[PDB]
Amino acid sequence: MTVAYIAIGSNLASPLEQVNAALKALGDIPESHILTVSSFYRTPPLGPQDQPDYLNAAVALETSLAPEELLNHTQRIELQQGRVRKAERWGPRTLDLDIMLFGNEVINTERLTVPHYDMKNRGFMLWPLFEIAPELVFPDGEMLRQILHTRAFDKLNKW
Ligand SMILES: Nc1ncnc2c1ncn2[C@@H]1O[C@H](COP(=O)(O)CP(=O)(O)OP(=O)(O)O)[C@@H](O)[C@H]1O
Ligand SMILES: Cc1cccc(C(=O)CSc2nc3c(=O)[nH]c(N)nc3[nH]2)c1
Ligand SMILES: [Ca+2]
Ligand SMILES: [Ca+2]
Ligand SMILES: [Ca+2]
Repeated sequence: MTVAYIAIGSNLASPLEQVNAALKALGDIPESHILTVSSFYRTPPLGPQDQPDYLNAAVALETSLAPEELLNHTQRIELQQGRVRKAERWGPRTLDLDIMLFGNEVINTERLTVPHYDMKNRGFMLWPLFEIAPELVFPDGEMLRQILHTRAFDKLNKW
């Protein structure tokens, strides 16, 4: 088994309902078990700002799935929760499930890049992650606690 860490975001169609439904669906992923769910946070949008605030959270998911098999399931859940692709980059969505980390693995395939390429620059990913895994060390040896101690991130407010 490996512990994967998944970032959850939603800013459309009742984010609380979307995130709760996503947590139920994550539990139903085969060869996998949810270990920990963070608090829910209400966060101002990064990137384009002409959209509603996000509900952000993080989940620790123990799994024996291959990394791309996990991706298959997370994409399926997003699509089943009505995620529609629009042309605007970083536009609003009913559900976003980003695989932040897959154990200590470094993955670079056509469909999957892990660690998430920008997570070390996003408070809305790092703070919920720290809540559920304060001892976390990245594949490159960097400590999550040290990033959050050193770098300026705004405090997150709970939903
Ligand atoms: N770690 C990861 N988690 C989820 N999807 C990933 C991923 N690495 C690559 N992908 C790929 O990313 C593709 C596009 O996903 P999108 O959700 O449209 C990007 P986004 O989440 O809006 O922006 P971001 O990646 O800057 O957070 C997916 O179809 C998937 O194949
Ligand atoms: C550091 C940086 C620069 C430019 C863009 C971004 C995004 O996160 C774009 S997509 C996105 N996803 C979320 C999200 O899940 N929550 C919040 N608050 N904002 C988000 N924005 C991050
Ligand atoms: Ca399961
Ligand atoms: Ca994302
Ligand atoms: Ca995504």
